[PDB]
Amino acid sequence: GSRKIIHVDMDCFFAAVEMRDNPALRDIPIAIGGSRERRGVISTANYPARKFGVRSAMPTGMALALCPHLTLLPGRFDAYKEASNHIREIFSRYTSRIEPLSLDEAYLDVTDSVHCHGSATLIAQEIRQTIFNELQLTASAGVAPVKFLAKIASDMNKPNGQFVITPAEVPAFLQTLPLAKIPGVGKVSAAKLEAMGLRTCGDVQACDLVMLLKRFGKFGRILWERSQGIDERDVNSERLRKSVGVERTMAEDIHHWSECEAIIERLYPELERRLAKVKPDLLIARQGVKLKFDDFQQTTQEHVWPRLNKADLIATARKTWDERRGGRGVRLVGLHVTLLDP
DNA sequence: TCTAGGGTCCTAGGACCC
DNA sequence: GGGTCCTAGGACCC
Ligand SMILES: Cc1cn([C@H]2C[C@H](O)[C@@H](COP(=O)(O)NP(=O)(O)OP(=O)(O)O)O2)c(=O)[nH]c1=O
Ligand SMILES: [Mg+2]
Ligand SMILES: [Mg+2]
Repeated sequence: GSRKIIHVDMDCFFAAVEMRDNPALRDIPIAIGGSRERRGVISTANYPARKFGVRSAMPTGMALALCPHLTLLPGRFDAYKEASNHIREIFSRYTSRIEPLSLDEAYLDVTDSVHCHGSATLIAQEIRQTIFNELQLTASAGVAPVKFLAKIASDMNKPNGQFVITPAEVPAFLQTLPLAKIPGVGKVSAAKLEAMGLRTCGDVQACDLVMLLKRFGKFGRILWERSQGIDERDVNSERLRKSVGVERTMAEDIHHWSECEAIIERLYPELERRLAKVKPDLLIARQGVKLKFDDFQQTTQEHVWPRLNKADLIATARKTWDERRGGRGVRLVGLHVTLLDP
């Protein structure tokens, strides 16, 4: 009943692709992110950049203060998508039990594989190899009896390495495991738990499930379970995108409806183009808009609607602008579509 | 330094049903 | 009053 789960995760993904395609970027600090002037943030950075403290989700201003000679790149998403498609094709050779989580990551359930004598360690190392062949990119991997441990493990020995967690090692691994390493536990949750002296899975083990459930709910049950090493989430393989969105943050806050409208006129064709790729008839379940104000409060207004329609998006936007702006400047305008049910 | 843009899942009240 | 829809918002991941 104990499974064999692999998590595969490409190293410095976007940056890695950019270094392969331009070796002159190999030993200098580079990052993919928007410019400071455009209120950008770092999508990611190579190891030379990370040495300076540059991290994903860091505002570009801070990144440059930390690393003045940082070479900043706009991003080339078709290339990254090519790499992704390729590595998913590689995954398909060993199993059909594959759950992509993003361009550069995936779960594989190799519990019932005949490859590599059923050795998950060898399957994984062999998948890291041939990804380096064929693509000239490096991957890292985690091997564990369940999903979340495989995910934690893939991070343990990067870059270009893997880490294995056997059932026997699980209790010792968990006792020290800080709750923040658990996928789904972010800064807010971790801070809230750490307030009440809970730092590790060891602490949650000695904790009451009913207080945990009354306080956090479904999430609390999940925390308890993962703290016991319990994670029965199966690898899916049949997951479908549920929504499509296009938003933009402007270099300067806007204060006039005409500006918002102009933005939307530019946003719509991009949304139509991306929706058309999977939905040529543009039929949808809902559509709506998003505004984020200078106080960083964000509002969305969405409604049932049968087909992507620009005029309705503009009217909805105008109602939102007039009713919710409250004299504030607007830093972001967005359009959104909820895909049909099936 | 000054805070993206791509998304998923969960919560919560009211509508609606039964 | 529970189940499920609707809409709005937040936490989290990549
Ligand atoms: C975390 C993060 C990632 N990305 C992009 C760039 C990453 O290359 C790519 C993969 O995410 P990641 O695996 O979390 N970070 P990484 O792959 O670049 O570096 P590594 O996995 O730690 O080696 O997704 C963002 O655009 N914004 C982000 O906040
Ligand atoms: Mg990665
Ligand atoms: Mg990743």
